[PDB]
Amino acid sequence: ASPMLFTD
Amino acid sequence: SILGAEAFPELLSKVPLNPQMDEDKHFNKYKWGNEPIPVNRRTGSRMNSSIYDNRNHEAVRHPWSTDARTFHPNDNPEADRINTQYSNMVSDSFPEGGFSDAPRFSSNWERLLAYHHGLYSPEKFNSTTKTADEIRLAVNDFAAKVHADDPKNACKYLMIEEFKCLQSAQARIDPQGAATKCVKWFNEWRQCAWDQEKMVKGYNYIEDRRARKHKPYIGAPDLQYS
Amino acid sequence: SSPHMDRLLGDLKLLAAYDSAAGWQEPKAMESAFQSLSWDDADVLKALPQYLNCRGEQKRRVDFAYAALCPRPVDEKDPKQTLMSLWMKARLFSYDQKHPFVLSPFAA
Amino acid sequence: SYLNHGQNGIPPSVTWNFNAMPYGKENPDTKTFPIPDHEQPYRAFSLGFTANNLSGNWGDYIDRQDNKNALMRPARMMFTDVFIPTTK
Amino acid sequence: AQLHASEGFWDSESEQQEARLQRHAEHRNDLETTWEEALREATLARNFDVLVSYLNHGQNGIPPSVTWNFNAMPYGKENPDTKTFPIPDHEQPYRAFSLGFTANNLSGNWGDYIDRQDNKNALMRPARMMFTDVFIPTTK
Amino acid sequence: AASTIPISQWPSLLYAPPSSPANPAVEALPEMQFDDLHYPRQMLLCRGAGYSLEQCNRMAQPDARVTPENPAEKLLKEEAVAAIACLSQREGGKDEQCRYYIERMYKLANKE
Amino acid sequence: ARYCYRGLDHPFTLNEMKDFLFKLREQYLVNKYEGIQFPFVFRQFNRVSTPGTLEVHTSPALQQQPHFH
Amino acid sequence: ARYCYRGLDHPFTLNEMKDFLFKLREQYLVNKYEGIQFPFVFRQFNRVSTPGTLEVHTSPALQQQPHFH
Amino acid sequence: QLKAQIYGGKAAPENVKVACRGRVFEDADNVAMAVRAFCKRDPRLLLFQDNL
Amino acid sequence: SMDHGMQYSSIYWETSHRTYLPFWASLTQKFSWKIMDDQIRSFLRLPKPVTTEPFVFSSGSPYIRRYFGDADISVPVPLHAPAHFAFVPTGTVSPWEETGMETGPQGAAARGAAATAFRAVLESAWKCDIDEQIKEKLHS
Ligand SMILES: CCCCCCCCCCCCCCCCCC(=O)OC[C@H](COP(=O)([O-])OCC(O)COP(=O)([O-])OC[C@@H](COC(=O)CCCCCCCCCCCCCCCCC)OC(=O)CCCCCCCCCCCCCCCCC)OC(=O)CCCCCCCCCCCCCCCCC
Ligand SMILES: CCCCCCCCCCCCCCCCCC(=O)OC[C@H](COP(=O)([O-])OCC(O)COP(=O)([O-])OC[C@@H](COC(=O)CCCCCCCCCCCCCCCCC)OC(=O)CCCCCCCCCCCCCCCCC)OC(=O)CCCCCCCCCCCCCCCCC
Ligand SMILES: CCCCCCCCCCCCCCCCCC(=O)OC[C@H](COP(=O)([O-])OCC(O)COP(=O)([O-])OC[C@@H](COC(=O)CCCCCCCCCCCCCCCCC)OC(=O)CCCCCCCCCCCCCCCCC)OC(=O)CCCCCCCCCCCCCCCCC
Ligand SMILES: CCCCCCCCCCCCO[C@@H]1O[C@H](CO)[C@@H](O[C@H]2O[C@H](CO)[C@@H](O)[C@H](O)[C@H]2O)[C@H](O)[C@H]1O
Repeated sequence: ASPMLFTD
Repeated sequence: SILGAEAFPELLSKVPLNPQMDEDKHFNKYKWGNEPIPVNRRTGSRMNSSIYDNRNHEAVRHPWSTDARTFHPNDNPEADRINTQYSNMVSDSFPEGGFSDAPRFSSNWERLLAYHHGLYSPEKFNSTTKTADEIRLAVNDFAAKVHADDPKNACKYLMIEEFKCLQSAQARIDPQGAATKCVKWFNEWRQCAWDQEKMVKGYNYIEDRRARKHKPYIGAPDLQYS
Repeated sequence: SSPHMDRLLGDLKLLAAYDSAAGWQEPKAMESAFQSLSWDDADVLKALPQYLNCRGEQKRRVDFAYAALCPRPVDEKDPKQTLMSLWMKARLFSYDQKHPFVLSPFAA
Repeated sequence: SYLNHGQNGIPPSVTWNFNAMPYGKENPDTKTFPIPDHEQPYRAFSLGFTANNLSGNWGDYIDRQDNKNALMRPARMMFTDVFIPTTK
Repeated sequence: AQLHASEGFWDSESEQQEARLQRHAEHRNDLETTWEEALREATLARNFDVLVSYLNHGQNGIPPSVTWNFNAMPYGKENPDTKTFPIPDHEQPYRAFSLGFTANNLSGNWGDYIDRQDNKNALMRPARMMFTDVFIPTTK
Repeated sequence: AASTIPISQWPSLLYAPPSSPANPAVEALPEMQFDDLHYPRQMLLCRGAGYSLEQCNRMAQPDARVTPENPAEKLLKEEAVAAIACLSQREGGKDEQCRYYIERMYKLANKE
Repeated sequence: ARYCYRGLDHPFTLNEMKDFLFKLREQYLVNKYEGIQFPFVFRQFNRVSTPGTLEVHTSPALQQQPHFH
Repeated sequence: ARYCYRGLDHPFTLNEMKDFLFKLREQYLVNKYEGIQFPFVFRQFNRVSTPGTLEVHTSPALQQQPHFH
Repeated sequence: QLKAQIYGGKAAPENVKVACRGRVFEDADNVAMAVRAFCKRDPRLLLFQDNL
Repeated sequence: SMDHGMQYSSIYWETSHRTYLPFWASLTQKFSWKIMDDQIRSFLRLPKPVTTEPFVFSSGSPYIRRYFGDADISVPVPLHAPAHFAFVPTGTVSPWEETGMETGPQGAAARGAAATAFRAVLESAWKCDIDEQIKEKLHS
């Protein structure tokens, strides 16, 4: 996965 | 000899392809019914958007004659939007079948002149919206190409993200609207480029001594930053 | 008089209906779609075990065509999706082994 | 011979303007990653028996708004020590 | 007044022209779409009678040739687009008279009901509040 | 309950879609690929090498860089064949006639 | 007063006709749009209804029209 | 204060960049048009210059846009 | 060293990489200087899998 | 109709809002130490900034400073007339033309491999049906 799918 | 006997199982078995077909043909196999997509969201024309434009909420003017009834985005949507997939979300901001502002040129030189002056691209005018699958395929191909171009690059995923956002915002048909969404990732890529150049070529500066009131209060912690 | 064409188009319509009903949370509609999916085709039934053991150029052709029609990867856990995928692939395999596919734009 | 009676360059293919740049405190067209709290700036504080700056919001430099609410907007003159009306 | 609005009497000439263009564009699009359909069907059938039969797939009356609006009617005390013959003085109406030590109505002109104007002059317009017993400012 | 997804959240919606009765493999959504440049690139490379159009068309092959195959098709082979037999015999599994095979497959794949 | 008591068959000139139609239009608008006020009809009142969060922005600049030279 | 004394190479976000360009535009307009005021630039002053015979008219009604139904 | 400290001196997964504000770090990089460059005064690091 | 506009919004001061200005504020005036510092640096021969030198070493390509009446106000200007390059062939693209409608490789590729594959599948199924029809026709 990519780091920008992370939001929290 | 009848035409298309085995080709309409949707008709033989009362299977609706969508809630609109269900409502129309009265199959009644959708428990939640159907809220029709109104015509102003099913079709329409490109419009101006900014409040700092005088012709705001007015159709875009072209060299050719075009219907001036505009696509109206969903500004007051219902609370329950049972389908939260891209298929049902895209209809709130673009029409799936594209806008109704496309030309049929009486000649080839009119087409040429419009293109030459920047008022026509078939990419933009004779086209539908892209499906989520298409968007994902494009994004993954672009990501593969970028990874092949350079793995040891820090701005990689930022470039991929601006591409992704343009594709999701349908920049083929609304480029100005999509650039308005994606220039933030372009700016972040622009920053990462310099941060990488300055790490590769060692660039630093003489930092000044610590300020007398670096801490606002003596009992406060001075968290150290690189 | 055009059974292959008819059943192909019907299968595609039913796949689209299954996806729409899944998005709209409609088990009745999607089970109807699953049930109406041409499971009584002797040719496709015969070609299923052939597809399951084919290898190489034929398999790559059929995979290319299936990724054209349905590029989304189904959940490995959902047997209904798995089975409809298998059925569509077997249909394409039958069509290909009768008359092979020519997928390139360059051709003569 | 009439094909060459009139070619500097070409017209531009695309254009960029200032109104395409996004603006907004809550607009997510400006949010990439969250900015830390120790790097965000503070709003001014005024609190006394006579006056304060917490009963209203004036907005930003671009996105302004009326500090007073709807019921007392017609009576703005009463919340002022001096008033210089419009010209009309 | 609602009848006049149905006929587009309160509209402006820009709005009338825009409605006209809208009808033109809708009709043009209908026609070109019908032509594409007709040509496709007549090409697969290879028959000219099909093209002929698409000539009657869409005639109530016609669009209007000319239009009249309210903004084309002239107005003005001094506008000569309203003057045919001079109206006699014994048939012209009088302006109201007010004159006292405290107030008058001769230091200014308020204008007509349509063509209004500021009674005060340029130097005291910024200080209009000072020439009033009461003042109710704008909402903004 | 299902609230509207604004336009700014669509890039995350494409690769982390909401739950459905028929979900895709979210872990494999970045692996779905279909190259529109495959055959053009192949032709360009071969014509640059020096071959003729006929030689290029004879040497052309379809893309292997497509979406990967479901591993269930190789692991649950016999179960799937039996389910398809049941469906072909019992009219698509109407009134719960292939529930046996479908439940066996579901258990094998899920494991609680 | 001009027709029935002075004997004029044509009391209104073109100006007065325009004024009559202007007032008719204003009546129509006042009954059609609730709360309409000065810039569209000659009318001013103080107790107005506002949304609650009133945003204030600058007008856009006047549209550049093409001109010779 | 952010670049030269705190060490931030990228002090301005997109919002701050827009604000900077907005203020630049306002400066340009204020120096280009003499006496420009609120609706076009955030600015209010009392001692204004008026023609001398100031006419007051009603705005035209908002332009009827075409719509479905 | 950071990755080993996180994963307890045990076998980490494959193609694991560190990012800060969207910017991937090299593994032969000093964390302090990398943060100074990419994320000044926002040291929030993220560990992700870089397959791509 | 933009210059010399009228006061559109009201000007006011809310009750008890502070002003932060004393009664001698009009006699107060600003001051910067920068001019004095420059004089002192010049007189004492202290370290100068590199902005006094027109050449620019901060990049690989040649830059020269342009000064606006003072060494404190400068901008670097590049000297090279940069050569640009395009690894592109000419005449291989006609964007004004719609290419999805023309028959050919360029048209299929302006369309997609997915559409071409679908077309091939339809072709195969049609061939199956027509082979069956040929068989039954010629067995008779
Ligand atoms: C996330 C969490 C966050 C949480 C939030 C946390 C909050 C932050 C952290 C807090 C941490 C804790 C810190 C503690 C709290 C901090 C509070 C604070 O900072 O304060 C700021 C806060 C204000 O901050 P600000 O930002 O500046 O607010 C805007 C300005 O304040 C606006 O100003 P203004 O425009 O409204 O004007 C106000 C005006 C108000 O000034 C006046 O009121 C003057 C009125 C005088 C009229 C009568 C004068 C008669 C004398 C005449 C003199 C001779 C004549 C000469 C002519 C010229 C003079 C008139 O001016 C003044 O205030 C001047 C003040 C200096 C004079 C003070 C005089 C004190 C004398 C006391 C006498 C004691 C006698 C005891 C006898 C006991 C009985 C036996 O304080 C206030 O609220 C201001 C008002 C304070 C009240 C003062 C009232 C004094 C009146 C005395 C009357 C004497 C008469 C007695 C009669 C009875 C005997 C017969
Ligand atoms: C094409 C050619 C055309 C050419 C043009 C031709 C022109 C046309 C044709 C002309 C044909 C010729 C016709 C002749 C000219 C016509 C002129 C005309 O028609 O006039 C209209 C024209 C106005 O027409 P308009 O259209 O109505 O104008 C708008 C209004 O006027 C606006 O009104 P406002 O809003 O400005 O308010 C004004 C206010 C003004 O009212 C006031 O001034 C009141 C101020 C009183 C304050 C002090 C009161 C103390 C008493 C308190 C009472 C007990 C307390 C109870 C509490 C409530 C009462 C306060 O109200 C009044 O005016 C009320 C008037 C009725 C009361 C009059 C009182 C008279 C008493 C006289 C006493 C005599 C004593 C002699 C002792 C000699 C020395 C030993 O006249 C005026 O100019 C109005 C002002 C007149 C001046 C009156 C001033 C009276 C003040 C008396 C003060 C007594 C104190 C004495 C102290 C000294 C002893 C210690
Ligand atoms: C009920 C509560 C009780 C409990 C209390 C609880 C509170 C405890 C905490 C304490 C309170 C802290 C609250 C927080 C404070 C923050 C708020 C704040 O400070 O700012 C607010 C407030 C906000 O203002 P702002 O708009 O933000 O502007 C801020 C500026 O920086 C400042 O504004 P500015 O600079 O514009 O205003 C200064 C003003 C006033 O400036 C001064 O007065 C300076 C101080 C001088 C005082 C000493 C001179 C006294 C002379 C008396 C002789 C008169 C003749 C004798 C007649 C006798 C018969 C009556 O300037 C002028 O008006 C012009 C005067 C210029 C000449 C002055 C210098 C010459 C002096 C010699 C006179 C010679 C004249 C010759 C003429 C030329 C001929 C050739 O600040 C002020 O307004 C400052 C002035 C406030 C004055 C209040 C008036 C009442 C004073 C009495 C207080 C109570 C007295 C108690 C008994 C003791 C006296 C008997
Ligand atoms: C006619 C007679 C004239 C007499 C002239 C008298 C000259 C007096 C000059 C004293 C100036 C000292 O100036 C002040 O000194 C301290 C240390 O001492 C400096 O240093 C202080 O601040 C800087 C950073 O802000 C750091 O060095 C450190 O945090 C702190 O020590 C200050 O940066 C400087 O502002």
